[PDB]
Amino acid sequence: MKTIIINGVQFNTDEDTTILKFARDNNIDISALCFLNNCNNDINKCEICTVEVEGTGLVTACDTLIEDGMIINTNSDAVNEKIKSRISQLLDIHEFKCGPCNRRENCEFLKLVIKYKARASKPFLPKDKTEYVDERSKSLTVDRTKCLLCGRCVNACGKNTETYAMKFLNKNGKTIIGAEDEKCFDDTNCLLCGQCIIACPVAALSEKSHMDRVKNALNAPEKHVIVAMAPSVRASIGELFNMGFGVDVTGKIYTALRQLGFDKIFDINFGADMTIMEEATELVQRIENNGPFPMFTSCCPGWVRQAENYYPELLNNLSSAKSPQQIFGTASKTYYPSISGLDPKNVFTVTVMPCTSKKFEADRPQMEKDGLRDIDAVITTRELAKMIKDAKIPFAKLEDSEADPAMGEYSGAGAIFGATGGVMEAALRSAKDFAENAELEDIEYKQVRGLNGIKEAEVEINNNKYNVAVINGASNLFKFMKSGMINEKQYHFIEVMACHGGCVNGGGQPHVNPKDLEKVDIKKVRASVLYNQDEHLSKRKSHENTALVKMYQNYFGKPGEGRAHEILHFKYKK
Ligand code: SF4
Ligand code: SF4
Ligand code: SF4
Ligand code: SF4
Ligand code: FES
Repeated sequence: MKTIIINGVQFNTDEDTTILKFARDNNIDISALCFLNNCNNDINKCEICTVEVEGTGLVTACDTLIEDGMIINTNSDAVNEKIKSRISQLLDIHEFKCGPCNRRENCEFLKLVIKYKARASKPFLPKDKTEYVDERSKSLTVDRTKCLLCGRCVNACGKNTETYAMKFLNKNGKTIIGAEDEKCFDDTNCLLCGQCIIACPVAALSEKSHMDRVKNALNAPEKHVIVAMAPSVRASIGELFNMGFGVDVTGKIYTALRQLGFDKIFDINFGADMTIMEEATELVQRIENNGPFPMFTSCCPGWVRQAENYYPELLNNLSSAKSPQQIFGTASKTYYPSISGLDPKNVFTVTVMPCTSKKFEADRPQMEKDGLRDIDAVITTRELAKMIKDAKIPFAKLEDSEADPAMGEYSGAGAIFGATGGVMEAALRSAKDFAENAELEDIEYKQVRGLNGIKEAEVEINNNKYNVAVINGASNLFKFMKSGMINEKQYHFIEVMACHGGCVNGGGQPHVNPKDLEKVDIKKVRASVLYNQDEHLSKRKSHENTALVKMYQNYFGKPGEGRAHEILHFKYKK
């Protein structure tokens, strides 16, 4: 075995990890900053993980591997001053205004300021922040007075998407981060997925706020404000109210939304059953006569932008059904005004999403019908948590309430949408029933579920064999295509999500912090809430939702045709 004494404490091990990863497992904490996603900043490291090992001296723990004769120093003095110096040097390029900062109660730099008791030199107060700020994007915002240049957003974008859309740039003499040619992210190959925000330790990267759109709508006398939350929100916002991980808070969120002043409390899972209603019918129509194959999902805006910027020839193969957000939005300006006494231009639709790319989607020019936007505002999970906290709603102690039924009811098929393989499984439950005109008992497609990057399965429909694939994350779509895996058989239906794990690990989700992220498999525990909802729901197929059936029979007619085909669809030409 190898045998090391870190700070005079005895440890023998048959593990060949780094000093930082051995220490993380063994309670002895070493501080770190640029290390994340099994990588550090290769080009000018932050050196917060400095330790000293006798004989050699000061090394960076996040990438120095343990040796059998080591004696390592953490608390030390020469180590401790090398690190505190580094933090103070970052405060020289940091605007230290915690509160009103959106990262105040979970920062991880404020935490390294009070632990090492570091102070700037000259505190950094730019009189004009314009040059540092970029807010041209519909999904992402940058404030470089908070940027530590730790390279975490660049490495996270490369691992998670492989687009390398978040780059290190040379502006004048300085190094900044941003998009291709310091352009607005929307005008580049960027997917607006937000994984760079999730990797950022500070408030340098944030979602484009839609807080004032919601605010103004709630104070506006004539506006009827509709709110509907995504599948993933109920499996994750309780993390921000110190309730833990994998806690189902569906009922608390409906109550909280009533206390914020919303007029109707609906849900995007109703919209998810609507999308399956259209898309599963479209899949049956593509199986009747030979395609076009493959039909791809078109509900993830990060993926839609990936197939626009990188695979434009696939745009025709995408499902014409609108994403749950946008299909719900079209119906909230048409169906809901006809069952309530309202004029559609006084309805304002707000969604709560685990995603920043949803903001871009809602704001797309043609995502409207004669002046009325499908969706008027999209706030992330972190933004809903902010506005609950501002109102002082005692979230953890709220009584559970139910959604308003007409557009808030949902089946278990819609419920699993927030996990990778969720849309695939939900579409197959309805597509197999529609094509064979039966009510099938077996509905679990466990083989398309889970955290494997590329999952496939063979499905039998009408005693014929069909192949389906599930692409977990945008880096895996590039691997699927470039590998020629797409060509090893004829695929009939392919689900694609841009974020790894699915929407439960989207770019608008609660931050976690690495010394917690080490302990919890966050993609699995957030997803388990949703799968448990499906398993305990009596309706587990989209077409069985009672409020959905009332809407289609009384207002849209049959799926995939006539009126349903008119307004609940969107095709991308460009
Ligand atoms: S990013 Fe962190 S350290 Fe910087 S002002 Fe905000 S809360 Fe404070
Ligand atoms: S939003 Fe996604 S594709 Fe764009 S820079 Fe961030 S991680 Fe990269
Ligand atoms: S934007 Fe955030 S993650 Fe990216 S280099 Fe700056 S501080 Fe690091
Ligand atoms: S996987 Fe979900 S959270 Fe991620 S970009 Fe797509 S729609 Fe957004
Ligand atoms: S955490 Fe090790 S050099 Fe940055």
